[PDB]
Amino acid sequence: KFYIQEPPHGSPNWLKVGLTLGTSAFLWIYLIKQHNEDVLEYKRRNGL
Amino acid sequence: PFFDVQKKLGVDLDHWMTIQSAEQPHRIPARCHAFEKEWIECAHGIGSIRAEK
Amino acid sequence: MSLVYMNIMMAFTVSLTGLLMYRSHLMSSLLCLEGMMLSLFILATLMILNSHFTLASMMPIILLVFAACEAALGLSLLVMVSNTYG
Amino acid sequence: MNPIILIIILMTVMLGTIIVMISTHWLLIWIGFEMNMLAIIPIMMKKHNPRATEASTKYFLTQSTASMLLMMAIIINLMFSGQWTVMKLFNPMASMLMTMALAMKLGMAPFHFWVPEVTQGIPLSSGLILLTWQKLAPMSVLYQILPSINLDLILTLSILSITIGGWGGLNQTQLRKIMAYSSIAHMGWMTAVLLYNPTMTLLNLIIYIIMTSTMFTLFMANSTTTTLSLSHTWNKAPIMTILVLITLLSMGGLPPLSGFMPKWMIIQEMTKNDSIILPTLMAITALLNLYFYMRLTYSTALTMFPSTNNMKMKWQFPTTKRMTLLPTMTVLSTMLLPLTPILSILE
Amino acid sequence: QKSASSLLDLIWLETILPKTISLAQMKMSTTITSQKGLIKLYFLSFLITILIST
Amino acid sequence: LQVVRDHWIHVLVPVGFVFGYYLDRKNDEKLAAFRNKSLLYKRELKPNEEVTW
Amino acid sequence: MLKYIIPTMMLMPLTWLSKNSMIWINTTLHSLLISLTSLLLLNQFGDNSLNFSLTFFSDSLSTPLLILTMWLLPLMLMASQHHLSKENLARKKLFISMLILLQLFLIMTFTATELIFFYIMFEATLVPTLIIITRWGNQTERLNAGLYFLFYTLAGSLPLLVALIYIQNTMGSLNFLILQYWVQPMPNSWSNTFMWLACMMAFMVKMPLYGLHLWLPKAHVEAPIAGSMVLAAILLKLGGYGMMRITLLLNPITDFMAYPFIMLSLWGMIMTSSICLRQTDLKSLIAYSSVSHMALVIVAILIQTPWSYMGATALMIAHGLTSSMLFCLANSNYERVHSRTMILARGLQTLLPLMAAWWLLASLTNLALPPSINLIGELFVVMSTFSWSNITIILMGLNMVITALYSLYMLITTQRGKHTHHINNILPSFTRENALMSLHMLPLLLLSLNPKIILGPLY
Amino acid sequence: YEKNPDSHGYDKDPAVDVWNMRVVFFFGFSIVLVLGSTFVAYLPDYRMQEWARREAERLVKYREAHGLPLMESNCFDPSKIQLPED
Amino acid sequence: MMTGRQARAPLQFLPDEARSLPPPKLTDPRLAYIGFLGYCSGLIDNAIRRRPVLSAGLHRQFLYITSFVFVGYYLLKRQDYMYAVRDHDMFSYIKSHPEDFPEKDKKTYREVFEEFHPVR
Amino acid sequence: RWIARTFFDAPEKNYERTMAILQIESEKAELRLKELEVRRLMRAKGDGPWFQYPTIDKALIDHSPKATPDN
Repeated sequence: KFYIQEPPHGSPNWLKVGLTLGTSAFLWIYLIKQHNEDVLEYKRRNGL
Repeated sequence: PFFDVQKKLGVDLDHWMTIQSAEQPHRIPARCHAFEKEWIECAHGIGSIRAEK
Repeated sequence: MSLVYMNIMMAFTVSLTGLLMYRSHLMSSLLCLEGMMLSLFILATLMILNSHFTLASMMPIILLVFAACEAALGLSLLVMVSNTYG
Repeated sequence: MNPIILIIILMTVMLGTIIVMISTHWLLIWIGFEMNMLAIIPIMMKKHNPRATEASTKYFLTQSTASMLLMMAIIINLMFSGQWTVMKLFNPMASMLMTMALAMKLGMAPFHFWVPEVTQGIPLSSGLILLTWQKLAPMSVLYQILPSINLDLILTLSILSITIGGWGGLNQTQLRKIMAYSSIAHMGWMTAVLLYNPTMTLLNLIIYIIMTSTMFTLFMANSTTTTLSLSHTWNKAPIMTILVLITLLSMGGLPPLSGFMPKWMIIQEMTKNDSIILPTLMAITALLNLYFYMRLTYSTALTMFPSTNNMKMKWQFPTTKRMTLLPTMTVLSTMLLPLTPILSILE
Repeated sequence: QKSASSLLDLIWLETILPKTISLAQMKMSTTITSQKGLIKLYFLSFLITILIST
Repeated sequence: LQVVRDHWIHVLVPVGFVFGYYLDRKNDEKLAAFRNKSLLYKRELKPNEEVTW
Repeated sequence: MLKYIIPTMMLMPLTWLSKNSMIWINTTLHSLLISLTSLLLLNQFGDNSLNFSLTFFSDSLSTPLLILTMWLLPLMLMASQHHLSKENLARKKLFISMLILLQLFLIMTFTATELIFFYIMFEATLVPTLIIITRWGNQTERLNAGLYFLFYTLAGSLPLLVALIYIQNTMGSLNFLILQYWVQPMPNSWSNTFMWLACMMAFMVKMPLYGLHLWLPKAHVEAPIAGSMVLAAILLKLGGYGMMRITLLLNPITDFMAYPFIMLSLWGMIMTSSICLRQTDLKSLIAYSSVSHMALVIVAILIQTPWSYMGATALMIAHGLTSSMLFCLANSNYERVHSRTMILARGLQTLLPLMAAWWLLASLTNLALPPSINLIGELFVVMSTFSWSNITIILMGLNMVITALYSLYMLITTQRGKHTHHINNILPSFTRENALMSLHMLPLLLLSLNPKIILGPLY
Repeated sequence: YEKNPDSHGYDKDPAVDVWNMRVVFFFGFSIVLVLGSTFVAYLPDYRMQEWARREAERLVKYREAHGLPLMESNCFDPSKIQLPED
Repeated sequence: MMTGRQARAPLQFLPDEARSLPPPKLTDPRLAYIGFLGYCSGLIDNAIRRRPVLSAGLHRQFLYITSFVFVGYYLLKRQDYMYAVRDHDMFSYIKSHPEDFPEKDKKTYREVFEEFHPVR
Repeated sequence: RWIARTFFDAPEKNYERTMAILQIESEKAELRLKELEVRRLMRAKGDGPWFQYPTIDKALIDHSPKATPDN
């Protein structure tokens, strides 16, 4: 089995997955920070 | 979905050749000019719904 | 709308009915289309130059340039169609 | 062909349509149409078989003459009290010729004669780019010029599109043709609502684009020009097929699937106004298109009865054929009905 | 009961007979390029005739 | 208890019922209005109760 | 209600992720555990129909029907195995998944407040069934009787959406609570004609009235036993149910408009009740039986006396368990010898001496035996219809005699008179068969003690 | 025609059957039938009708003891009501 | 419709005015269902590539889900903006026009007459 | 006592809950009829915000002093 070669998707590429998880971190934490700040300024638009 | 970029970016593209009252190359009045001036003066800020009326 | 406008419109519609109601020769189709296109050139010219609306005088020029680079396309497709059969 | 030049063409098609959307001047919009034709003739014909040449011609004639008729209407606008802008046409007649013109630009009832033919002639990718992208410009113009539209015309052209174009496709075993007639039906809807609440028109536009998108993309996955090809793929791999069928039912507007959403909202904002009879007159024909498409759903089963499923055609090697964004649009056209409070995001 | 059942599927067979000869409403197409093109052009000028008075 | 890993398949739907039930109990807070204000039922709030339910 | 919506949705991945050979165990187990809380659902009290959330609520009728559904899944799924018990895992998990999703949309439908949510979830209920019976139905020529079956539904079943949306924008809210209290009389004329006729015939396609009853027999002979217990134990009660609710409006209209349909159901009750006497191929008998009892239901719906509803709903539930079970008998007989034809084999009092008791017991429960819930419902319905017309009892009680005759004829010639002795296959019973039968009858006999659960909203 | 050798025998293929009958007979016969049957056997007064009995008793006793005729019809007092006019 | 409102500042995705509207909470069932929609997305991707699904879905599935939560989030925000300005427009045009929309006093059932055909 | 207190909710809770849902969907229905009235009226009057079809902008009229003869 698989004496032929390593078909490209067969073995992982650890640079790509690193970039993808990069996008996960950047995107997600950016979303959370967006939430917090919009809620904050929303609090400013009104008062206690 | 008609988009307006050219008002957003602040650039004139087709607004110059648009209507007869625009600044001409060396300003020469159009035949019906003044009446363009009054039709657009009347219909300017309104919505073409009651501008008709 | 004067007269000349009436007449040029009748030319326009002669070209258009000639377009739709004859499929025999293709060059004839493409032609009739192009003649109609000419009639549009004439209209825009006569009008614009009737109202002395100067800044818009391009409409004959820039309307006429696409009378060609589109038409040329037309004839190229005509040749590539003819060499299918005949 | 060169792998650059295709980018330097498709870039110009995108550009042209962007100009039809952006410009406030008539002569420009007319130019945008001219560029979408000029640059869309090379996309079709990509492979040099004669079918694409004759079909690309039948596109070129009616499309170009449509453009010219548009110019005629623009000029008649210039005759009657006139200036060059994008706004309500001041002539009832200019509006008439312009509704006919934009009725050729995109397939409609008197003018639909070319669409099935050209859609089967040209290849797959040209099929995608024909039935979706070029369909953005004319609606983007009609949304603008609607105030002067004579109601009776566009209502007519809409209905006759649904009746004729929808009723068609029955004997057709080809795919590209089916996609054409369905395009004409969704046309009949999008243009039906156009005068009442154009928001829904852009809605059925977008949903429709997703629909034909996943459809053709699947036809690239399993390369299939016929239903027989669909069944033979069912015995090659199942999943792509059931995606094709489920997306076809979504193309029929079946209630749980997302294709039912434009029909349903169109029925609201259609029937809160006075006329209730016309929507039903559309929904009948909608059922017609349905049980045709469900004939195409008895194209399949398991413990099948004999389809003559052949051989050689088990394969040990997966295909690498690159499918660009299939999944997002597949789930996005199946699952979307549990959304749409989101409707208003569109406008 | 065979009368009401045979009349029920005979009437539904009159709808599929109306689908059989409704395929004729599809088969009313003569598949001729000199038919739907020029007839859609003439009857299209009859859409501007009906639209001329509509 | 950690040994549920052995039985892990099973615990799912019980957590389902618990989860949905707690979602209804919270939902009542959003539906909460007219708490003492309905005409049939009016109570002077009991010394240990600021809420009927 | 949401506490009942999650656990099945969680019951989906329970199926999908699992070790092979445990799927039936896991699904059955947790599904019965659902049934417990389905039995929790009864708080219903006093006057106001309980309302769980502003989206969907439950009055009485929804509660018995719902309890019947959530009870019916585990028994259904329990029954469907050994119909196959050989396949790739994907077939099994696909099938159980489909039954699940179907149940989900059913719960949506019965609980649904607002009639458009009811309608969307309505056809969304119809699709999974279709996939079930068509994808593998044992497919005699397949008949294509799933698909244009869906056309029998939608053909006239779509325009009720039209009529609805009309009701929407005229009155505003389609919430059922506020559609109540705002309902206003609608005079008899031609517009209200096409409307009333729209909604009515739209649901009347589901519970087959004698005109349309060709719908059921083929679709129900082609159904795998799971799809059968789905179909005739529930999917008719959807039509009759929605009928129950949308008859709220149409107040005077339903008289002059009702009368022809009532006539057709009173005659077709007898006709169908007749044709089901003489047929072969047992699987059809119980089908046309369902057509008969459902005709009786429609008769009960149109005449608006409360008695009519009490007997009606009682007949929905009792006929649900009875018809369902009796189907499952037909199947348990079918695995023994592959026929579907009644007259083929015989005996089974000698052989399978226990399976007798379930044949007998179930047939009697379809014979309208006095303590049985079937006779409670049928009885009150006969009372209502006799109140409406002093004359109609000739037709009603004539249905009593015929229903007696075929209901007790099925009990024989399958089950009695000789062993055909060229068989030599049938393997005695099972524990599973007894489990299924028991799980059917035992509640149907217990309900014959405290029925006030299953009698309708008016009580 | 697969049948079984009927080594013992039950629902499914061997050695899991005992567990199968255990879960279905237990959760099916034990818990829901007996447990549930006790639940809905006596649950709180359903549809309120017991309360209806008590309230009926009290109210009737009052109606006789104070001499008012019970059950006056007229679901709403004509003292407060208005009537349309011809 | 409404293009006169938002054609004053064209191609504003959502305006500086929108921030006075409460944003959707995280756990808002909509965008969560969008996350599920990314889950079935990635599942159908792993069905497309012949790999058995639940494999490779460590990074992929998360990429999908987070992406749809992102996009769907912004979409919901601008939506709630849209209905906000809609309702505002209604009420302003209500108040500014007494004649068009009359306020009538709703008389109680004490004055009502109906037909109400009983059954029998 | 056991059943009622642990598994159910008082006719209180349910009852007033229905009072609240009837509030909600009540005022909704009302305001729906309102918006149908509004949008019904707007096409006739064209007054308010919803229906606006932009005319040509007076921003550029070129007020400048021009060739004298006239206009």
